[PDB]
Amino acid sequence: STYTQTKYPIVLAHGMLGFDNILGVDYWFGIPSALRRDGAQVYVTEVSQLDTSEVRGEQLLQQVEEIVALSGQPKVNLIGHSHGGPTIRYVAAVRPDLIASATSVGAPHKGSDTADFLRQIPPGSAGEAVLSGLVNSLGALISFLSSGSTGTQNSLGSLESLNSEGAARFNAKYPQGIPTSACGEGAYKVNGVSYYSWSGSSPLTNFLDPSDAFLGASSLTFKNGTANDGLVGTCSSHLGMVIRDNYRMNHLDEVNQVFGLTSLFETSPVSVYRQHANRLKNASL
Ligand SMILES: *[P@@](=O)(CCCCCCCC)OC[C@@H](COC(=O)NCCCCCCCC)OC(=O)NCCCCCCCC
Ligand SMILES: [Ca+2]
Repeated sequence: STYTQTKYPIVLAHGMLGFDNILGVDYWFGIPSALRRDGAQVYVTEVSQLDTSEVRGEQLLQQVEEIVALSGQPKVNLIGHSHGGPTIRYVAAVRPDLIASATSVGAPHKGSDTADFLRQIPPGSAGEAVLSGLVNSLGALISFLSSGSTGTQNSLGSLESLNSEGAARFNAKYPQGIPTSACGEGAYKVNGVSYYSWSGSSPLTNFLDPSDAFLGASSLTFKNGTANDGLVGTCSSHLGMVIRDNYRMNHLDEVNQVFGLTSLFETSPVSVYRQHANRLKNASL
């Protein structure tokens, strides 16, 4: 069909400790295939696993400029998951002429309580040195298995961009589509760029999924019934037009992980992306 055929190409931007494809396994499990099936031009980008939103954004910018100046398409439709959120926002804020839309999926725009929890580790301590060194090792491994290089790994920069303080510093510099209120919506269209967002509210969805143990445990860093996906709060995930911030999905189900094991009492995450590509096509993007 033509159901997902957008005028401008769909560009997928991964989150922290993310990748494009590792030996056949997609980060966006069954999403590029399902989008391409009904007409969408999909480009899966690879950005630095662990670094600041600005560095990651600058890398994505170069790739977006390469996609525009090669495919002969003026603008592109950006879709970012988790850290992919503030990363696509950098690109949309500095170069709005090249972006038709910026959609965030489970993105901690106003911070992650899990990242805020990690601030308990004293700066410059032994614990910081070993936590950063270890996460840097994991990012280095993900980069090698995906691209063939260690890359430059800066987990302290990821965590700073993902905590409430650093996210607020980033939001001050690039305010486009960010809600002025704590949990409302942001401006739908700023500088020719349409802003959208969605997320999930259920840390536990499928007991067969190994990641549900991690996401359920990490959800406990969110106190006072703050609705979250295990790592990101619903209110924090708001950007522009909120489709739904309450899907029965955890942080990984948002990208149809692990291996498509999601809630059966909810519609497929794949279908959400397909409906979104259609919404963008109907918005003449
Ligand atoms: P987002 O960018 C930012 C969310 C808020 C951040 C919390 C700061 C916490 C450090 O999220 C996208 C990421 C989620 O990654 C994680 O926090 N998970 C770390 C689990 C790791 C550690 C223990 C193993 C130790 C050796 O989504 C992903 O990184 N990617 C998924 C892997 C998918 C492949 C699945 C198949 C696995 C066989
Ligand atoms: Ca899952």
